[PDB]
Amino acid sequence: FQSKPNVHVDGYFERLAAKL
Amino acid sequence: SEEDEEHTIITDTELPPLKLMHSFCAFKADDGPCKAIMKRFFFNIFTRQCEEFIYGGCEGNQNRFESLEECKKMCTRD
Repeated sequence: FQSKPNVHVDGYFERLAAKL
Repeated sequence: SEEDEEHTIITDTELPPLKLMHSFCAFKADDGPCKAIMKRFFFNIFTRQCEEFIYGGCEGNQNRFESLEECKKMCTRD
């Protein structure tokens, strides 16, 4: 479940990083 | 910030509580393991809005919609 300021799964932003 | 669906669930702050249509509307947004860049929408229970995220194209979970409107329909009342 989402938690306060953590609405994405672990590593979402790091993986996103690499795609963009 | 606690929400319930049929049986109930708690997390860490305070604004009048949501009875969620489906439990998955409170799941974290999940890109999954594939490497594509697909713009999709999910319901954020803390801003109480449908929001954009990037889906990799495979797996993930049900909190994932092709449109703002499709997301409203599933995760918002009437």
